[PDB]
This record gives sequence, structure tokens and C-alpha cells, in this order.
Amino acid sequence: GPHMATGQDRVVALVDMDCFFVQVEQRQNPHLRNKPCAVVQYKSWKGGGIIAVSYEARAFGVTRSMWADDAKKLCPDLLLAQVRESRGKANLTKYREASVEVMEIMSRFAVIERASIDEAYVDLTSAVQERLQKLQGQPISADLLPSTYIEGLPQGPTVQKEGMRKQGLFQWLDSLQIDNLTSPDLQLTVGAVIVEEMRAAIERETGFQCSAGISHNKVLAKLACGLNKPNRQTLVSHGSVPQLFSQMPIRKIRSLGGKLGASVIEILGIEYMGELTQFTESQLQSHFGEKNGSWLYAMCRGIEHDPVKPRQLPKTIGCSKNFPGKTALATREQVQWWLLQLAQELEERLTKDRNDNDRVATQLVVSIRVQGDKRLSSLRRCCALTRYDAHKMSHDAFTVIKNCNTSGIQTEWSPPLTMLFLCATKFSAS
DNA sequence: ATGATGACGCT
DNA sequence: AGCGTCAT
Ligand SMILES: Nc1ccn([C@@H]2O[C@H](COP(=O)(O)OP(=O)(O)OP(=O)(O)O)[C@@H](O)C2(F)F)c(=O)n1
Ligand SMILES: [Ca+2]
Ligand SMILES: [K+]
Repeated sequence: GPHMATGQDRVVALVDMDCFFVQVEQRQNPHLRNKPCAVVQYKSWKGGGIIAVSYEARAFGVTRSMWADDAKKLCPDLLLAQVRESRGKANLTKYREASVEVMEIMSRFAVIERASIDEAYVDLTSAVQERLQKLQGQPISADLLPSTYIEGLPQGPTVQKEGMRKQGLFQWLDSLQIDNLTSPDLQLTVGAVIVEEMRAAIERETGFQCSAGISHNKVLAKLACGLNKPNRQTLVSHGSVPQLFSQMPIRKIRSLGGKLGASVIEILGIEYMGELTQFTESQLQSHFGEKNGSWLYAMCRGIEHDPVKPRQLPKTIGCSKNFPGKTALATREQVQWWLLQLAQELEERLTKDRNDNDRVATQLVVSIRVQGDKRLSSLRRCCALTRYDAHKMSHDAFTVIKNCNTSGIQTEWSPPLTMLFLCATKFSAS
């Protein structure tokens, strides 16, 4: 009872750009705005692979991974924008630079953790304490929360979507104890006000819309963010967790979408995250290990402690290209030419990074895949990265992979290579 | 023949 | 270090 921690100590938000690469292309080309459209890479093989999809196009069934030729069968008027191609490969620079625009706006409000090109976690605990002191116990108006959903409401004793949203918000705000400065529900609500302001600033200063989740930890914030997209935000309170989790498939929780979650389902014979509450901590640790078991015991009760790490920049800078089916590299000269292409893009991104961010990479990771393996990587080897020079990096990568060549002939490469990857890691300040 | 990324855990 | 898992 009085000593049972409830995981209500932080206010954490997750901000996610809606269909991000599509928004970047629609900002640049107004002809694409408010249309079914997608971003594709390459074009020769079946129209290119779709990597991002506008919500108008999702209504027709267009998804990521689809070939554009097939997407066109579902949506004949689908508009397409192509990823830039440089040195024979996809170049994502435009989207990395757009992400920096958004991340720098977010950093004005709070320290952020860059989770991906288009996602950032925000720890709002301190910002919320300050805003509460500025209020001094004045109520929070619904006008301060114009795009916020309160998960689980309305409830209890209109048929339109915005009407539903406002009924739920009204019930939430009418129940709020605004005199208690340490009420977790109040803290979440103030967090949501700040996230409304953050999202307004992102849209004003970049043109990009996003969704967001606000809760007490990263897993609940990510789950919340997904509940109402696009261009909306959702508050998931601690009290909403039992009902929410009672029908939540286990695979929807971050880190449980793969083999571990499938094993939770198979071993325990359950389907929903709330069903985990019926096991002891020791039972869960016995099945899934000490760390995973403790994590599952707390997480199915809405409790998680993973911190929002203060990190706005990526930790690695990598360049990779697949060579599928018949295009697999079968000669020494082919392998050197593509290693050089990758190393030239890498050198350009590293030089830009060292000028912008005052750091240098010190380790070069080289990874390859051979025709036949089912694993995404067949071999990974590191060497020293001492100069930002593409010819040296490609020579060193070749040196650390050249003994993989099964061929007895010097000029041939067997088994042919279906993937090349160069990654700069282990940054030091400079 | 999805592809091109990127973070973190295990041993 | 090198390999694997999970995710955008
Ligand atoms: N497998 C993937 C997943 C994503 N992305 C790239 O990562 C970006 C963001 O990934 P997101 O958040 O998962 O999906 P969204 O497009 O933003 O759509 P939503 O509104 O539902 O958030 C994509 O634009 C991308 F461009 F598509 C990718 O390259 N490969
Ligand atoms: Ca997104
Ligand atoms: K995302």
C-alpha cells in the first residue's frame, strides 16, 4: 500500500513526425500536398520500393515495403517522390537535415533523446514543475489542449470524432485536482499543454505535423502516441493502464514485437499485456531472465524506469548497400568500386559531422553478407579510423574483408557479396 | 528483390 | 570484439 511505488515520478513525452519522408517531399513540392502519395527508392525493379506513405494513400491499402508497381494497382492516382541517388545508391541527406530542423526546435523546450530520424523522447518533469509554479493553482482550460485525447475517456452515464475527443477532455479536466502541485494527473496535464506548444512550434517553424504521447515513462508515451494519429496527441494516465492493457496485444509494447514477445505468449499461454499481472516477479525471471523478468513485472503495471537519455545526435554514421539476386558482386574490382562509393559518401558525412558537432570517429566497422546466408550480416570486422579519407577507408575495409574470398582465382570474388556496409563509431570530442 | 539506416544486449 | 535483437 503506502510503500508500493507507482511509477508516477516523471512526465515523459514521445514526439513522432507523421509520415516523415512524405512530409519532407510535400513541403518541397506543393503539388504533392493533400494527395495520396508515397516516397520510393530506386525505380527499375518493379517501380521502386515504397518506404513512406501519406495517410490519404494508406486509406487505399498502400504500405511500406510494397513495390510501387503494386501500390499503383491499389491506388492508380498515387503520386510518388524518389529518394535522391548519389554514387549509385540511395542518399538520405535531405531527411537527416529535416530531422535536425525538428530536433533543434524540440531542444528549446527540454532535453531530448533522439530515438530515430523522426522520433524523440522528452523528459518534461522539470518544465512541468516550472509551469505549475507559474500557474499558481489556476485551472487548465480545454483551449490549452486543442488536439489532446485522454485515453479511456469519455466513459459512463454525439456521434462525431472531435465531439468524442472534447467530451473526454471535459471529463478529465472536470475531475482534476489543480490545488495539488504533486498530483501525477495534474503533472501529465501540464505536460500535455507543453507538448501542444512544442508541436505548434514545430509546425509553425518547419511546416511539419507530428503526433505525440504523454505519460509517465517511455513505453507508455510511445504506446499513447500511436493511439490517435495523425496530427493529434494522447495522454495515458497511470489509472488508464489496467483497462488499456486488458485488451492490448503483447506485441504492441516496445521490445515485445519480436521473438521475446512471441515466447511470452507461447510459454505463458496469454495474449494481452494485462494478463502478465498474474505472475510473480520470480516466475517471470525464471522464464525470461532476471532483467527481462523484472522489466515485464513492472511494465505490465504501467511502471518503467528507462531514462530519457540526453542525446540529440546519432552515435554512429553508417553507409550500406544491398546487392540482391543477380546483382551480387562477383569480381574483386566490383567490390573495390562499391567500397569506394560507400567510403566517399561516408567521408562527406563525417567531414560535415566534424564541422557541425566537434567530434571525430575513431573506429571503422566493415560488414558484408555472402550469397547463401540467411543472416542479415555474414561478417563484421573493425579497424582503426585515423583519417577522413575515402580511399584509405575503402582500402582498409578491403584489407579486413579480403580473406573472405573463397576463390582460388585472384580476380574473382566467391561467394558473391549481397551487402556492403561501412560504419563510423566511437566518437571523441575535438 | 525491400532497403538503408540506427540503438542496445549477450558472451 | 563479433554476433544478435528490435526498431525507424
Ligand atoms: N522500416 C522503415 C520504417 C521507417 N522508415 C523511415 O522512417 C520514417 C519514420 O518512420 P515511422 O515513424 O515508422 O513511419 P512514418 O512514415 O513517419 O508514418 P507515421 O505517421 O505512422 O509515423 C518514415 O518516413 C520512413 F522514411 F519510411 C524507413 O525507412 N524504414
Ligand atoms: Ca513517424
Ligand atoms: K517513428
